[PDB]
Amino acid sequence: MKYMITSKGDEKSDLLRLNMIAGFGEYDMEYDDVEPEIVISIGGDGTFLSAFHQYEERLDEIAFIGIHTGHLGFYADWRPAEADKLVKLLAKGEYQKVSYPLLKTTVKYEATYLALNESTVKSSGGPFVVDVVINDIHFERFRGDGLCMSTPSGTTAYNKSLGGALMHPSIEAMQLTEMASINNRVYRTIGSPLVFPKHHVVSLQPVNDKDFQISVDHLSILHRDVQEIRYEVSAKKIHFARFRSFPFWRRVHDSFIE
Amino acid sequence: MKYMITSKGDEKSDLLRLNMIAGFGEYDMEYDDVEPEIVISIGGDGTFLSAFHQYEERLDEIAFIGIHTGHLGFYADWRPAEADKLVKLLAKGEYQKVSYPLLKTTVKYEATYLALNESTVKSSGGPFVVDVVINDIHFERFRGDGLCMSTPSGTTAYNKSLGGALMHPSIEAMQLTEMASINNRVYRTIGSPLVFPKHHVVSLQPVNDKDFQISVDHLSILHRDVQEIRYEVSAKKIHFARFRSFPFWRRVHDSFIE
Amino acid sequence: MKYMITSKGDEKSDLLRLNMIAGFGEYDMEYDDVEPEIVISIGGDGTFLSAFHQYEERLDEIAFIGIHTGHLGFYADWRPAEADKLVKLLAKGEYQKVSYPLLKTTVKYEATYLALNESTVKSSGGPFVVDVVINDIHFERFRGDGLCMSTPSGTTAYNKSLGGALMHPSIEAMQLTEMASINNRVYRTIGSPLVFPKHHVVSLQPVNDKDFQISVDHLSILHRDVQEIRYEVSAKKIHFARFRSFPFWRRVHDSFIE
Amino acid sequence: MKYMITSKGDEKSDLLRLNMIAGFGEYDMEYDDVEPEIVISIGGDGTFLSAFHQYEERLDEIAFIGIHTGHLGFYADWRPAEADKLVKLLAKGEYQKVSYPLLKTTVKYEATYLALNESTVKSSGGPFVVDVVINDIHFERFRGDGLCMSTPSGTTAYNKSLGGALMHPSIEAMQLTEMASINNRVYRTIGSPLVFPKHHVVSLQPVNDKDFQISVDHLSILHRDVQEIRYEVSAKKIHFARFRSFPFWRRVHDSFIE
Ligand SMILES: Nc1ncnc2c1ncn2[C@@H]1O[C@H](COP(=O)(O)OP(=O)(O)OC[C@H]2O[C@@H](n3cnc4c(N)ncnc43)[C@H](OP(=O)(O)O)[C@@H]2O)[C@@H](O)[C@H]1O
Ligand SMILES: Nc1ncnc2c1ncn2[C@@H]1O[C@H](COP(=O)(O)OP(=O)(O)OC[C@H]2O[C@@H](n3cnc4c(N)ncnc43)[C@H](OP(=O)(O)O)[C@@H]2O)[C@@H](O)[C@H]1O
Ligand SMILES: Nc1ncnc2c1ncn2[C@@H]1O[C@H](COP(=O)(O)OP(=O)(O)OC[C@H]2O[C@@H](n3cnc4c(N)ncnc43)[C@H](OP(=O)(O)O)[C@@H]2O)[C@@H](O)[C@H]1O
Ligand SMILES: Nc1ncnc2c1ncn2[C@@H]1O[C@H](COP(=O)(O)OP(=O)(O)OC[C@H]2O[C@@H](n3cnc4c(N)ncnc43)[C@H](OP(=O)(O)O)[C@@H]2O)[C@@H](O)[C@H]1O
Repeated sequence: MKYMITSKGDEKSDLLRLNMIAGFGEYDMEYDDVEPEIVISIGGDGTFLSAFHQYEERLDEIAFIGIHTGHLGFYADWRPAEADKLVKLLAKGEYQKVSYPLLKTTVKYEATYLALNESTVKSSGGPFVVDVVINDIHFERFRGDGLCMSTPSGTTAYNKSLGGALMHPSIEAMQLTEMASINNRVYRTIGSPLVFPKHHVVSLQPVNDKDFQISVDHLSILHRDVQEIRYEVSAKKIHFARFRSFPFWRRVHDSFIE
Repeated sequence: MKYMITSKGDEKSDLLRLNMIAGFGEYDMEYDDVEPEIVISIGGDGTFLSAFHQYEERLDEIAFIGIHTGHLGFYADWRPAEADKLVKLLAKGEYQKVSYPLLKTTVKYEATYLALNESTVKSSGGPFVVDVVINDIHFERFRGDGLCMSTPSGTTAYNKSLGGALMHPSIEAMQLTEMASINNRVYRTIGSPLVFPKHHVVSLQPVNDKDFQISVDHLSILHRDVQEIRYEVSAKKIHFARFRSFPFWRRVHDSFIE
Repeated sequence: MKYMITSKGDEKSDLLRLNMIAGFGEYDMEYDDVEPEIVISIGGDGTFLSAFHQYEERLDEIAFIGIHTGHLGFYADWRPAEADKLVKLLAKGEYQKVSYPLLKTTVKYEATYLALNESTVKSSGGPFVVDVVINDIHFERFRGDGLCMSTPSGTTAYNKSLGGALMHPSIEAMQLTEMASINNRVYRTIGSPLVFPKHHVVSLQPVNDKDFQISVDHLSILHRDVQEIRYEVSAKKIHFARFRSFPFWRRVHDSFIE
Repeated sequence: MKYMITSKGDEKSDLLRLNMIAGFGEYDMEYDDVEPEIVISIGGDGTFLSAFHQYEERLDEIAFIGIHTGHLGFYADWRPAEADKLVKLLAKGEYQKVSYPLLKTTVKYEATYLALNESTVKSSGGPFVVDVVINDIHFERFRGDGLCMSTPSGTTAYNKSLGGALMHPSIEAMQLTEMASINNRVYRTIGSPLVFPKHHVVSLQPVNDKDFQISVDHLSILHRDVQEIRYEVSAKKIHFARFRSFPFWRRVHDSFIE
């Protein structure tokens, strides 16, 4: 089966990658980083996010696996000492596939992006003001530092820091949180995070300034002459290769509690 | 078609009820408060909640409708001046049905309850400490004032006041928020709200004291010698009779923004 | 010098107390629990709080010291292994005095209380609604679970759990936090915590129900037929005996960070 | 008495300024924008902030007054219809002076600034990580979007949006709030806002990147090769000219409640 391996690029990670490739050399298994079916990321969640965006045009044909060389990750959930056990189990399709929802962002002047964690919007100068339209209905005028739209698996990331809820990734949804909203007798936002199902469209529209810094996972690009930013749960999903039970809520406990 | 009407019990509401009954007297329509198919609540969301619990044994055979005699409600979403237009449209099944998820609570010493808004748990004295187990996995030890588990439509209620997200009620889920958790170098909770899908079981277990004040919507009962409190998305749903489009997010805007 | 010693009442604490008394038997030092000048508390912050209220009529004539037999305390800030070094240093007034502000609560039907941590107010049934008057000016109508008024040293306690700021205890102030306020288009509270200087009077007045559960540190009493609850920074202070530098912010770091 | 008048620069404000100057032409009163003793700002709080920074080298010799041509301000607290009554009362020192605390920021590579609202710190790229040192003691390592240090009168501004407490400006203090901190099992911040008295020094030190975007009220400057950012309550104060009672908490109510 075709496979490739990305590495964080420090010694630990590069050496681990070379050993797994040697381990794969003993099986009906070929290294192909153009059309892989398995993509292994070694490092952290940032390495994993890059792996994802490296191959976002072939999401339906790939199963992703992560190894965390440092502390435990949400995406990278094998340890390095289990690398040889992983090579073996992958050798004979010894695994089921789990799919997580993704977020589609569309920027109109159309540019389109997929996010596995989130996409955010901030001003370029400059005060940030946007009208927030849900399924064509004007919901609120937001004045503040910015807004964040998170996938379910992204809810443990930036979303969490903004006061958002943690959502189980089997729920096909997206979640909008505020960054430092101005609320006074005249200016009013909802305050609360908002959780949208598939097929709901959240559209952001400028009020005066039309330049925004827009982020999609790690990527951050200043966009000029924007007319609309549109968010929706993507039709596409990320597929993970799973060899044992490691439940989301256990992943959350391990990362945040002890 | 069989129908009944509950009233807040002030003059406005009682008089409105008598007029709708007179209006229904002109159609193939009989008043039955033992086996209604339509249940009309006149007053506020508290009146509507009572209507719901009055007939919780026949949820699958009833369509609920609410009229708000005061300010706009989340459940009661006709105005009184539209009462006559409502009587007419109800006369000939001129309507589609919308269903909202509900919350099952089980108290073991089994007593079982349905909630349309939420169920909460607090101590009776007395410091509140509980172990929180998700799908048999020990997730956290909670020390604080209490916990709240909200349905999607309940997310605009007590959940909102506790920092929770607002969830679209087409999402079959429940949401757990904290009330004043103690967090220090030794005591640790997740902090964030948590959103669970159907079939996930959140169980609360005592640590020392086993007496808790437990609430289910308006009802609040001191329970003694508790071994477990179990939360899950119910298999049962509340059905609403709908005569026009009034989207959830518009309902939220109207109630919280302007 | 006259002194007494309170104990948590477990073996560790009782034995430690007996040894310090034996150690004090070797100096110009007599045990008097009616008119002490030094009050030593052995246990936790709860033991220390009790020590304080045991002698609240002689606050101006007492220096308090705490020993924490378990984890580190905010009030109890010697370890047990340093008990003998403490007995020695106390023997010859080898110490400076530090004073912390306190909170005066007045309940009118007058009953008056001092708090070292905080005083809170909740309803007895029953929905909680109160008008909040600051220096005779009507500030807001609060609807929610309750309110908490914290001293500076109390800001690390319940205040912290409610979202309040941590205040350095050299600031003569009190801080009011909300518990789960209802905020909708009709009902409005400030949301933010509020920090008042000496001589500001915060008065809470009932709207309909006049029975409230009122707490002052550990004490919690249901009060009936209340007309007013009045908060102000007390004219009286708690005095601590200090033998070495242990800064507040270091105390906060040690307890909350690592 | 020497005086000058700044204007927002729209027609309402410019015309109001010309009329007050004409009104002042009838008294022992001369217009001097180099060495004024009275500085009148017409517009909003942004206009007032600019007035302040325009004359920050002569704070001890100036009394500031604000007129709000739009909605009510925290600094600008006369209405335009009362402009003629204001000209008259100013004519014969018919007024007492009120002083508010200010914030000193020092940036070391020394550049120094005064803030009436706040100073904030964010990264230039780029992840923001800083060590936070209080009175030479290492308190925490902050990872997140940034930090905000607010004066008492600034607590109704950006501080409020970040979850901070509102402080009465007679309290000589500063208040530090977090912007979106990362908190997981490894990374730890205090979370809570922190309120410091005069003479406490909060120092921020870089960990890796040494370029930061630093804001002081409206001014925002990218600073390069920073070694330290130091915050403390300034020795200097802003003086307001006061003609009638308009208490802070009433100002807060009027702006945030109704
Ligand atoms: N202010 C703030 N607070 C919290 N999170 C932020 C903030 N700013 C950015 N981020 C997050 O950082 C990532 C950028 O990715 P990256 O390239 O790694 O850059 P970074 O700035 O390095 O990411 C920040 C941290 O977030 C961790 N991370 C990434 N994804 C998750 C999920 N899904 N749950 C929990 N923790 C996660 C990541 O783990 P890792 O250490 O890589 O194993 C880092 O520890 C972005 O998608 C945001 O979600
Ligand atoms: N501290 C606090 N904060 C917020 N909400 C609380 C709090 N304590 C209780 N409650 C809520 O109050 C209800 C009890 O119902 P009730 O008999 O009406 O008693 P109440 O104490 O009267 O209810 C409190 C308010 O909550 C409103 N309410 C009820 N349901 C909702 C939903 N789904 N969204 C938004 N607002 C709602 C209700 O509307 P209404 O005025 O009836 O049209 C009241 O204005 C309970 O289910 C909780 O969700
Ligand atoms: N829901 C909730 N959250 C946070 N704190 C609460 C809550 N409910 C009550 N409390 C606090 O608990 C105390 C009651 O005192 P007690 O008799 O000990 O009862 P408890 O319920 O045991 O107190 C709760 C905890 O608060 C600790 N505590 C007490 N004072 C402080 C200060 N000043 N800073 C930090 N931590 C503190 C105390 O330390 P300790 O363990 O005694 O050394 C306990 O760990 C009360 O004054 C409140 O401030
Ligand atoms: N994200 C976010 N949330 C809240 N406040 C922010 C935010 N970003 C910047 N700001 C504040 O905006 C100011 C910048 O001043 P400005 O030139 O006016 O620019 P702006 O971006 O226009 O200021 C934002 C708003 O803050 C108001 N403001 C200014 N000072 C105060 C105080 N002390 N209390 C309450 N409200 C206040 C001001 O009133 P005004 O309308 O001028 O009468 C504006 O309505 C800065 O000092 C921050 O405190």
